[PDB]
Amino acid sequence: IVGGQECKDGECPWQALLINEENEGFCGGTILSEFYILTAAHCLYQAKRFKVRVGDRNTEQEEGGEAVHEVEVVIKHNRFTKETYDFDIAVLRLKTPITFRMNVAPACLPERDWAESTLMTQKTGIVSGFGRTHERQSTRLKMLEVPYVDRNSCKLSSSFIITQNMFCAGYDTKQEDACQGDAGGPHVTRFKDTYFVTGIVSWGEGCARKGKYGIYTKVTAFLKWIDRSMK
Amino acid sequence: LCSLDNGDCDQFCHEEQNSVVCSCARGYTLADNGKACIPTGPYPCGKQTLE
RNA sequence: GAGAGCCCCAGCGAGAAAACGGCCCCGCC
Ligand SMILES: [Ca+2]
Ligand SMILES: [Mg+2]
Ligand code: NA
Repeated sequence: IVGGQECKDGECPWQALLINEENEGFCGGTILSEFYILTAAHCLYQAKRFKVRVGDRNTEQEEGGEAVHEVEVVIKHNRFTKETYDFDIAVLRLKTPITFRMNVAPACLPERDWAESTLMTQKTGIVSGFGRTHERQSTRLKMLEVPYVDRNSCKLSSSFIITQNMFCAGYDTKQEDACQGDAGGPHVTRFKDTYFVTGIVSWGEGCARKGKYGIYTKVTAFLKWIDRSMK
Repeated sequence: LCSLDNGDCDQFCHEEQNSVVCSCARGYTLADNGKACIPTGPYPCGKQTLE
């Protein structure tokens, strides 16, 4: 995360961190239930093998409520395309169930029509992760409020194809955006003090660049597929 | 209906028989008033954690 | 919308040094 703020105690309990063989974080994830994590399909090409950490706020000190889960199955969208990051979504089923506790709790899956009319139409969403603080990985979990950007402006802004499985969020010139290491993590939208999954950190033309935005997997397009992958 | 302040629903709102119908995500129960959503456990989805 | 053709298939099946087409989700006459 470039700019934004630290997640204070209990503020981002749905954040998951994908950790490689060296216990180094390289992507985020969103806790959906006791057994299921949402992430980006392209995060599955970043390490040879990995596990999932929950309940972490400060990676520099392994001090208390963290827990590490092995992955039982990977469910990548069959239509993921490396060249475009179209269909950039995957679900992980863990071998052992997460115990919800302080800093560990699921984000809500909304119903699709209501998500479209009521969440995607809000002014902003919230993105979080342990990614870089400018375009240099953060040791602390950060969050950032990102305005929704309308699709026409998004496409006009981008040098690469923005599919219907994507949406823009962030700022034109202001120095706040997701960055490397945040991919796969949560984009959630707040409605009456309840946070609903609306995106997956996907890609960007750099980080916080003038005239560019954050690109997110548009979760509404995948709610039916997520339910398939979790039944 | 649902476009008037989310039909007064806490969470999901939809219309049927020209009337608002409120609903709630998994791990919540619709309240007796038909509008508010009540957590069934200590860590309901979408809530920041306090203990 | 609907049929159909192909593509995809790290989920449930089946099979053969653990990203290796019957079914759910999904894509391109
Ligand atoms: Ca820690
Ligand atoms: Mg295979
Ligand atoms: Na920008």
